[PDB]
Amino acid sequence: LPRLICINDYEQHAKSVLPKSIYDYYRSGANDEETLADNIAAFSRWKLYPRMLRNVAETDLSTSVLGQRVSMPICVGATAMQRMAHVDGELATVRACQSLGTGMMLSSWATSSIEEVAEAGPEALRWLQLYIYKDREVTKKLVRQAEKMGYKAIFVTVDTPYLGNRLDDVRNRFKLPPQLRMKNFSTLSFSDSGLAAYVAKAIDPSISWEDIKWLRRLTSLPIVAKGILRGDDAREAVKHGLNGILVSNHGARQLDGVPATIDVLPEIVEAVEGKVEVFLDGGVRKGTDVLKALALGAKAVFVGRPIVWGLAFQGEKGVQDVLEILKEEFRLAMALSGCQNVKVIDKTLVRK
Amino acid sequence: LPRLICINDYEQHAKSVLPKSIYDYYRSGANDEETLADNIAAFSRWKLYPRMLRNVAETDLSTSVLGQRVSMPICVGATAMQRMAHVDGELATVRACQSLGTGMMLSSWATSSIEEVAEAGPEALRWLQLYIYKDREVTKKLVRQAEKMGYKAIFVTVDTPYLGNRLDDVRNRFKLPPQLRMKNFSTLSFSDSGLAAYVAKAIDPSISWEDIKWLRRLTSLPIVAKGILRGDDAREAVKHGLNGILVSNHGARQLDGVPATIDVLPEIVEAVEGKVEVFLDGGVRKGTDVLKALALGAKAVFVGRPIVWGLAFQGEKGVQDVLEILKEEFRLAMALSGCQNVKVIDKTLVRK
Amino acid sequence: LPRLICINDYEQHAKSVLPKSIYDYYRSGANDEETLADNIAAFSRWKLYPRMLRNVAETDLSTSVLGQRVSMPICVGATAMQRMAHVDGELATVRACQSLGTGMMLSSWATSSIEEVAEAGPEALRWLQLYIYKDREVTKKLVRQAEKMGYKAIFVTVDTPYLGNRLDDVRNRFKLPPQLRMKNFSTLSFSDSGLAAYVAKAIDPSISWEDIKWLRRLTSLPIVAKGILRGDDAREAVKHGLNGILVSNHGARQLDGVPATIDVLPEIVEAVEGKVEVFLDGGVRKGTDVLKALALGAKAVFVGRPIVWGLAFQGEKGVQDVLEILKEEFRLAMALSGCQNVKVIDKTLVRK
Amino acid sequence: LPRLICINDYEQHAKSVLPKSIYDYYRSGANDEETLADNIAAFSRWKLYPRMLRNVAETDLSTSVLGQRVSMPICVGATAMQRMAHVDGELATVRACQSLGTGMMLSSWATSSIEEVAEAGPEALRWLQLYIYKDREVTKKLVRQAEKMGYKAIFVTVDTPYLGNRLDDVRNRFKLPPQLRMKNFSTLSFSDSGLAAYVAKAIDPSISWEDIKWLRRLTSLPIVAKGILRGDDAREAVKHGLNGILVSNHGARQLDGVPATIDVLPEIVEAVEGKVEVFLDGGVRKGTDVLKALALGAKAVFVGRPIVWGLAFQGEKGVQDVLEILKEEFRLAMALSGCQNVKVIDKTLVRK
Ligand SMILES: Cc1cc2nc3c(=O)[nH]c(=O)nc-3n(C[C@H](O)[C@H](O)[C@H](O)COP(=O)(O)O)c2cc1C
Ligand SMILES: Cc1cc2nc3c(=O)[nH]c(=O)nc-3n(C[C@H](O)[C@H](O)[C@H](O)COP(=O)(O)O)c2cc1C
Ligand SMILES: Cc1cc2nc3c(=O)[nH]c(=O)nc-3n(C[C@H](O)[C@H](O)[C@H](O)COP(=O)(O)O)c2cc1C
Ligand SMILES: Cc1cc2nc3c(=O)[nH]c(=O)nc-3n(C[C@H](O)[C@H](O)[C@H](O)COP(=O)(O)O)c2cc1C
Ligand SMILES: CNC(=O)c1n[nH]c2ccc(Br)cc12
Ligand SMILES: CNC(=O)c1n[nH]c2ccc(Br)cc12
Ligand SMILES: CNC(=O)c1n[nH]c2ccc(Br)cc12
Ligand SMILES: CNC(=O)c1n[nH]c2ccc(Br)cc12
Repeated sequence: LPRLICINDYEQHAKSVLPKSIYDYYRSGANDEETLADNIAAFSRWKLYPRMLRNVAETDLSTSVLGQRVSMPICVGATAMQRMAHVDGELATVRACQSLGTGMMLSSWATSSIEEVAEAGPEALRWLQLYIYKDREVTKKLVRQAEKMGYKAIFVTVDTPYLGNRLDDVRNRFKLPPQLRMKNFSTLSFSDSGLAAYVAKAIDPSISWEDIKWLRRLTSLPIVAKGILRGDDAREAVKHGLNGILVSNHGARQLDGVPATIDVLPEIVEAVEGKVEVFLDGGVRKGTDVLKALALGAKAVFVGRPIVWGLAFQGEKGVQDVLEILKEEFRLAMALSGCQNVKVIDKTLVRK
Repeated sequence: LPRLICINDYEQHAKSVLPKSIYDYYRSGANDEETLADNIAAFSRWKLYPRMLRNVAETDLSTSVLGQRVSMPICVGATAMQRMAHVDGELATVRACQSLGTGMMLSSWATSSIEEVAEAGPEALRWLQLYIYKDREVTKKLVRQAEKMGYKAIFVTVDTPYLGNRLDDVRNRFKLPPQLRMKNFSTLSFSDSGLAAYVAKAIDPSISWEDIKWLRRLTSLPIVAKGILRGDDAREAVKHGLNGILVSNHGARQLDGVPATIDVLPEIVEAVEGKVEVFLDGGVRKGTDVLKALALGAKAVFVGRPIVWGLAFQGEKGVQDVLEILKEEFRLAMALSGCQNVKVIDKTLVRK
Repeated sequence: LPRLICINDYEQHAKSVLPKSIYDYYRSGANDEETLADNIAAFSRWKLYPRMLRNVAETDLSTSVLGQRVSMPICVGATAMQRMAHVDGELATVRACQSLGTGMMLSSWATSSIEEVAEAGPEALRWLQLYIYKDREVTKKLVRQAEKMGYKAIFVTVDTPYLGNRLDDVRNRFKLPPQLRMKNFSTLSFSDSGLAAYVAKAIDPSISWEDIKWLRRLTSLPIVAKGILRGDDAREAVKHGLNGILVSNHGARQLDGVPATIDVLPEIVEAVEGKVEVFLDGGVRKGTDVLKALALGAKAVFVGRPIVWGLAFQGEKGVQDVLEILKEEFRLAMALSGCQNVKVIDKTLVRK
Repeated sequence: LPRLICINDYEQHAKSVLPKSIYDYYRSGANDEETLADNIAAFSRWKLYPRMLRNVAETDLSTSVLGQRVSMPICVGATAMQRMAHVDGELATVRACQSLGTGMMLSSWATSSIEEVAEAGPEALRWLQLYIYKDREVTKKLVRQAEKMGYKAIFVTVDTPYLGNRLDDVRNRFKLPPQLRMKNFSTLSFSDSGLAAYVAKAIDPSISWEDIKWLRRLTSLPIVAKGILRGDDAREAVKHGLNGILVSNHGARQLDGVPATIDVLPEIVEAVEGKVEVFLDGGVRKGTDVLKALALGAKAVFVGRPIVWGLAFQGEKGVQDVLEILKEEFRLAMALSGCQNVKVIDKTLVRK
């Protein structure tokens, strides 16, 4: 009988139940997976310096993301094609987010439509993750749908001019199961790695800061740059009028040998000088990871793979369980470190 | 036939004879057990710079803890529920301490009573480890019993507003064997982890420095703060009139990802400026560990798990054997490093 | 059915098909193979700081080596006796280089003649790797043949006064398969390790900077010093009128315990002050390795073992496949790091 | 058929042929064997920066130890009870040393007599390793015998007031095979670890610098302090008129957790300011180890365990083979690093 009490248990259970090609697609990093290992190892190098005797009977995990209240600084990151993991895919995910009172970043290519997800999760805090397609009419349609269907921000992914080289996907000749489809667009629906070639056909490798200007003019919605790893690029994003930075290495699935996100976070927080919120994804598996990211000045963190593992175990209930595990680990890490609320999580809590 | 000649052998023997759930309870750290590994690895990073030709024919291991003479700077730390390991539990432990001429820190929740332990070990140096219960009358009763029964200090544990998340205990659904009871208090006797929920019900998560003031007013007994890991908290403990700091991460069982105790010891010794004795626990398994802790300015060290392993092997005789092993390793480490007595163990003996 | 999608797969396939003594000869480093491991591990320590939104739709990999255009900054290094790996040996290699539009460094002892290789690869960019033989007439003949047959530079190997001690070759009592011969010279044709004793008989251990002066006077061809690991030696090579430095530890096959080539590259680039091109070999297995070497100021890199593994798999087609794998990994690493061409690969892309 | 081409092969062969208790006695370090691992690992951290084109056709390995010429800076260290490894024990060893033209340090407790060893090796360079026995008449007799029988120095061991705690020896209840005896003295002949208790009975733990003064007055022979790990002690040895320092941690068999000898060597070389020769033992297994020790300012190195492994394989011939392996590795390391002789091995050859 499954007894899954931490994120790692969910991954182990997912490996046991998913087809190998699908588990490999979800698990993989790029090339030799150096950054994949480092996203996790880096968190272990940051040590915690807990304060005692601070009164933690009433721990308040609540915060805000881009002015929208959330129950905890732990939000769902964009993961493509969620119906591969569970028949309810993105609808299971958004229902879990609504229950938890946190936000869902929806992949511009999901196996579910912008409208279907807003319908399933009307009261959920919802954001759209955008790629800049070679087809700018496709791209504008996605932004307009997001605006009309009550999405609260655009996360524009800037680290994927081309897909990374995930060796298992190349070996398995990965493609979507037959009955599934990217449901916001034939060849654009994703009817070697089939995904790499799909991207080579649909995603624009020419995107530049000029296209960020276009997007900033297209929508008044808050825009976050997702995939920044350098302070100079972070400063450029602020200069282009963007409203946030998601420090991300794409789950270590793009360029291998980039630093862990927790290691580059302080340089990015320093570079933006408090002008915009900074977020982190990559390697978040435990409450202490959330605490270290907030101590180093992230407003909130996003989780990618853990959500897929929850779906694989039991759809909406499995996503809810994963998010509740992270919530309760984060509560306990705050309490044991002497933090009553997120506003008193300070830089002195951590040292590398 | 058991031939146990070092602490690690006692652990291996304990694993072979204890029920898995009990061995797991004793062995575990919190979450991924990063700090548990580091408590041991950290000692190996501190290298010894021995002096030669100093005349070590007459090595004197004796010292004092809070003005009470002990035979060696190696004392028994508080470990709950010792009758799980051996039918004689805390009584076996205190008899061994009396034989060795060292001190026993008694867990405020032992499977034996403050009076039963003072009766078994009348000539033993004995201290009480205190939790601040939500029930302050319970808490005062424990302090008064400790005073009446000849205990020489209070170690107030400050790092446990809630219990840490020990995964094995959650998986094993840990609880005390049926015939046992915390014998100083029904639900307060400890009739997921049952221990985590017990603490959530009995231990006060609201404790603050104000409660330390209350305790300092309640008793004239020496009070040591157990669980401090930051210099600022150590300085606060001194300002509250406390008489010692036990640098402890609770055997790595509370917040995971805190530093090893041997690594934070020098910051704490520096912070208290010689106003109070500083002690260390966490990872002590060898005579050289004791030597490194004293070289970095600890007065004495406490051992937790090694004592449980001694009880598991042969009750009082097994505790005595464990303490004699540590005594003789510590004698040999002093002799080979050129130290005739504890007063000449200096900071130049170690370098990280 | 072989499905070889990265350099490591080619090595694994080579181990499966080559006689053990031949695979061991190709794989080995010197002594305990510390530098062999480090040539690879060192690349992983250099982290990439990619720029986003730079427009990488049109990536241009082309560069030049000593004024000769190449398709990519990835060239074939000298590896002796290539007919052990495949019946077509050096002819397979040069044909693959001609197809790719990159250069081949031909081993002065190949199982194929300077003329045979120029005949097979007339349009290929070709250089000769030279040892200074005790027989200077032999040595001059090789240089003159290289000049007459359209070779564009001399790489003089300076780190092999004697052969390194490769333990497997000593254990296997290594020697060339019977039908093969070093085809540019009986005992000089290579008719414990037979190779070590061959070198002890043919290669001059007395070579000094005076012999570099002799070589500089012998030919007007560009000369590169191969095997430099110190800045002072690099500065000496420039003072002797040489035209390049190949930072090399001989694939970790000579002196064990020297640093990784990627770690010494920056000291050498600094020492030559832009007077000559600096190249690197040792441990190049991935596109990101090429990118890190160019970010640290190498003009191009050479690959040794990967080429042998390509030959072992399928001769010319296997060499072509290996070079195309490296080309495409390097294209993707440039694109994901925001580099449109090799001239914009800058030092800020990397940090150790 | 044994094919032993490096020191490690000799150890592997010794494990295969010796009784477990004897192999364990020879192999062991103290306690958890942290320093034992580090004596070897430390050498790997020191990297070599070889010079090229220096003319190494004529490599001269010769040097001098305390004014006596040797063939190579590689000498035999004192290892007790050599007849356990081979019936010819110390006589096999001294004959091998005479053949090689290097020196033998004879253990004051050997299974062979000071006279027997001088008889077997009349032309060998021979030194006596001395313990200060509680019996000073025993101690004086050994020194006088050494003087009369043509020994050229006294190595006084200063790191063994008591024997280290070698766990395997305690578990195996180690003692000499029955027919053997320490042949320079009943209980003094060595008729838990029997060795630890023997030392507790024969070796004086009270030895101080005052006893060094006594020894300096007893003999005009050169005296080297063996077991120094601190610069202050090295400076004290010079002030007492001693003529050398052997940087040694006793093969990591005494105090565990001391640094590797190669790591403390530079501090000791700096402390003695060129007043006396500094030597190293501990972890020497390869020619590159010898080169790194001389680059950091040791005059010569001693080998302990490798000599025992040679005896175990084939007595005198096995010792000769081990010493010839080290000689030839050291020749090759000098040649590949550009060193014609030991006088040009400089500090720029190494960097940690
Ligand atoms: C299966 C999978 C699919 C992903 N799909 C997308 C995507 O559609 N859009 C996107 O911007 N990022 C995508 N990412 C990256 C994630 O948004 C996120 O940056 C990453 O998963 C965070 O690291 P973690 O998995 O360690 O939590 C995907 C990641 C995974 C593992
Ligand atoms: C089984 C077990 C029970 C413990 N019970 C208590 C307790 O009742 N009170 C307390 O303050 N600390 C308790 N601790 C923590 C110990 O006092 C001590 O800080 C820790 O064991 C020291 O580390 P060591 O086990 O590595 O020697 C316990 C530790 C263990 C392993
Ligand atoms: C099998 C083999 C043969 C080699 N033969 C030569 C040679 O003839 N001349 C030479 O200068 N270097 C020779 N080398 C060294 C290579 O030119 C080159 O420096 C090294 O292979 C680069 O490292 P890599 O194998 O990690 O790519 C050889 C290396 C190998 C593995
Ligand atoms: C089996 C054995 C016996 C030893 N006996 C002695 C001894 O009699 N006197 C002494 O001063 N050192 C003794 N030593 C220490 C050695 O002289 C030397 O310091 C050590 O072996 C050097 O390290 P290595 O074994 O790594 O080469 C002994 C070491 C070993 C391994
Ligand atoms: C890591 N990323 C993916 O696997 C991914 N990222 N963006 C995508 C768009 C479509 C598809 Br299908 C997959 C992805
Ligand atoms: C690590 N700690 C424990 O396991 C512990 N610490 N304090 C306690 C009080 C009661 C019980 Br039961 C167990 C404990
Ligand atoms: C690593 N190097 C070799 O294995 C090598 N290097 N130069 C050579 C010349 C002839 C032969 Br055969 C082999 C080699
Ligand atoms: C490591 N050392 C030994 O094992 C050793 N060192 N000194 C000795 C004297 C007698 C005997 Br037996 C053994 C030893």
